[PDB]
Amino acid sequence: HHTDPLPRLPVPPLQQSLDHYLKALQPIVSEEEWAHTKQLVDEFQASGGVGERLQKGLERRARKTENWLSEWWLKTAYLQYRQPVVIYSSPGVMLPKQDFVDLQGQLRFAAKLIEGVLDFKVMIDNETLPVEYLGGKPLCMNQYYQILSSCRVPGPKQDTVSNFSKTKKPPTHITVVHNYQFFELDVYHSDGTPLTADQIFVQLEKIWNSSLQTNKEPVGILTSNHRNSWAKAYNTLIKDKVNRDSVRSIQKSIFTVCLDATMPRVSEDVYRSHVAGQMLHGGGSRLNSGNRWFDKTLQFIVAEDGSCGLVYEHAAAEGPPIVTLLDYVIEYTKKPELVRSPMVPLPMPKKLRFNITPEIKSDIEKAKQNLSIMIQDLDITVMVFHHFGKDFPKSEKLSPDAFIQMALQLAYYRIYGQACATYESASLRMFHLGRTDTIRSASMDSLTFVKAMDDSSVTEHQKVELLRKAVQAHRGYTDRAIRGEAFDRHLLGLKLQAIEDLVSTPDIFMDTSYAIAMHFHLSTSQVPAKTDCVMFFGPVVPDGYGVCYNPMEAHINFSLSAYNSCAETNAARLAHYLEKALLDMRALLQS
Repeated sequence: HHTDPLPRLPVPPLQQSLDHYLKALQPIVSEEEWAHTKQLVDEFQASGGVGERLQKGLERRARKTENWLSEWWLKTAYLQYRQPVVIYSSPGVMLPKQDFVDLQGQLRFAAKLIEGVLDFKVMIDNETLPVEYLGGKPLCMNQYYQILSSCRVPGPKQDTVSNFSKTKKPPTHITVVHNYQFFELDVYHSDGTPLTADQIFVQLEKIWNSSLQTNKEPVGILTSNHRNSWAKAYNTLIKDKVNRDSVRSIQKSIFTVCLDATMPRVSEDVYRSHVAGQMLHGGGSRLNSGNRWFDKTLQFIVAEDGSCGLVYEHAAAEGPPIVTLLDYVIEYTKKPELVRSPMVPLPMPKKLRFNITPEIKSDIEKAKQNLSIMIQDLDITVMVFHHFGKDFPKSEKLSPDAFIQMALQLAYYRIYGQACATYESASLRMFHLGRTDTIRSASMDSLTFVKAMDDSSVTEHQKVELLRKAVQAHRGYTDRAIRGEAFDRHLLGLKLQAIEDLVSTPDIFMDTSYAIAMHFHLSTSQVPAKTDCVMFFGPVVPDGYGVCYNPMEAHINFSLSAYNSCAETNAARLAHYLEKALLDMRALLQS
């Protein structure tokens, strides 16, 4: 017995997407660039033209696949993306600081966290995970079944992803890494029952004491390099039988727990921002960066000082499902243990050794150098907006997410003096195997709003009208995007369909306007969670920002990133303007 299958991802009508595209370009391209683009768009959609041919191609594809976009998206967005996954692909999450003060407290928490994941896994293994709903409609739960017991695998041309959860005899162990040393930890007894918290704690003590050495080679840091470099080093690494066995154990593990060293001197108010760095990239070659396996889909991180969080491989899922799993786990850690497994002898967790040769050492050194450059160029800040959360916008009958997005547009305009291509993730989970699509936060309504907000010749009454119009318009774009009515994925599809049809790239995609539209100076995402956490990721362009937030009832946790190589961007500065924009908007509405 089961409810009806989810609707299939739709292909939107050609003219609808093209009209929306032209409207989204208006505030971020010049008048002449727009005029030229309109010409190209009309050429593209002319009767009997290229556009209609590609459109029929996608409609055909939708009739022959479970989701016309799923395979293409996984391939183009992740598997064929060759930049390192660290910072540029794998999002990190920071949890509230834990109160443990000694090793006992640290390991008790790590054990509870582990037990929590195994509890969640009961639903994955039995396919009994409850279906989530949005606006009365069921959502696809496929992403949740890709998180555990999975791992990305480097390839010379493109990467692949392995999921061992439904094999003949699925893995029964996690992997724990401490001071760069990996250990295979069975978390189920011979009869298939769990280890309980007490038993896991006992095993973690053994692992801890078996890895006190701090001068081992950080083999794991190899996973942080450019995908072509890692594919090369990976092939070399697994030539040795022992190395291959160790790599296989790591790849097959349910998940990985990283027992981190405490970061450098605090340096005061920059504590939260530095911990975010620890969760996203590890902090450095001499830190915590080698205490990982970035190909692993799920890595939980627990440091000695109480700083905790996770970093996940992006090919498997989106932010919302990841933090939902996190919420479940954290909630579990707060409940009292009800049943302790019978006391029985426990084996010694197996240390996964690596035989290092000069070649491998050389690859390790190159990986350390590459990552150092990456980390030094990352500018990340975390800001807790304590003034209000979802409560205020709701009291004004405005969508909190749309309110926040318009505040960001205002902050950006106040710094730059112009609007910019902006991306906000939309979840397509109402559809079978749906992932994401784009919400275009920069619009003519948002532009009109930001231009009038600080104009002393405009009445307070008109500023309020323009503000509400921009917020409501954004919410409109949001709701349509979630219903599969946006246009960005559709345009990508038409582009990929042309490749499959052996036709040259249509002019609309080689147009200056499209380049501008796809160059997101602001790439954003709302990732709500019950736990007071925050997610973060690096910008998608050298001169852009990455902005992520978790709106709570009375406050909002924000994450903002930028690259130091671009002198025009600064995360802390944008954060400051964002804080004032939010406050100014509340002040205007409340008057």
